[PDB]
Amino acid sequence: EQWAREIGAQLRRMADDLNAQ
Amino acid sequence: AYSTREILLALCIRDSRVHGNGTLHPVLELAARETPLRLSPEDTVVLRYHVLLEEIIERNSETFTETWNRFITHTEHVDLDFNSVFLEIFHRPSLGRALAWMAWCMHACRTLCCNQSTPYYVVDLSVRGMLEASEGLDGWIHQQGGWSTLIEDN
Ligand SMILES: [Cl-]
Ligand SMILES: [Cl-]
Ligand SMILES: [Cl-]
Ligand SMILES: [Cl-]
Ligand SMILES: [Cl-]
Ligand SMILES: [Cl-]
Ligand SMILES: [Mg+2]
Ligand SMILES: [Mg+2]
Ligand SMILES: [Mg+2]
Ligand SMILES: [Mg+2]
Ligand SMILES: [Mg+2]
Ligand SMILES: [N+]
Repeated sequence: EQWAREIGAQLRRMADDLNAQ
Repeated sequence: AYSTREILLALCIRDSRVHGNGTLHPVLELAARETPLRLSPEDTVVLRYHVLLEEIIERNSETFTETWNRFITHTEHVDLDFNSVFLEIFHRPSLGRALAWMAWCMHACRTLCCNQSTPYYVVDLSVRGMLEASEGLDGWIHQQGGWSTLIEDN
């Protein structure tokens, strides 16, 4: 539901942040 | 040649050894028995990955707390919902997304095992769910030379 989608969005974001390093 | 399931379980075991009283939750003992766990939690690859994930956790401490508490309080089927989150993250992959997911799973296991009031079944199905869902990374990791190569050379 909404909760699972918000979690997936946040973790994809934080991932792109670490890829920028 | 270690699987994602093995390295994530070893990371969760290592994390427990350095948190609280150092005792392992029975669930992690089971997962190590049923999963043919060949990787030592004290292996340098595990110790090296543990720092990366701990750094991710601390940098995003609040978001990890919020996301987990929202997850565990709204789920009616813990282990299946871990798969749903996994598939949403990896729409289809990057090293950052893999580590972000692994850190979130390690953080969840830590929170579950540190709170002595958490019911056994909640800890049980959460660990099972994160380990089974994480199997979806084996194909991609294999193409990157394995977890050891990613940390030792990338
Ligand atoms: Cl490996
Ligand atoms: Cl730590
Ligand atoms: Cl980060
Ligand atoms: Cl933290
Ligand atoms: Cl916090
Ligand atoms: Cl449940
Ligand atoms: Mg240890
Ligand atoms: Mg993807
Ligand atoms: Mg898309
Ligand atoms: Mg909890
Ligand atoms: Mg299992
Ligand atoms: N990558």
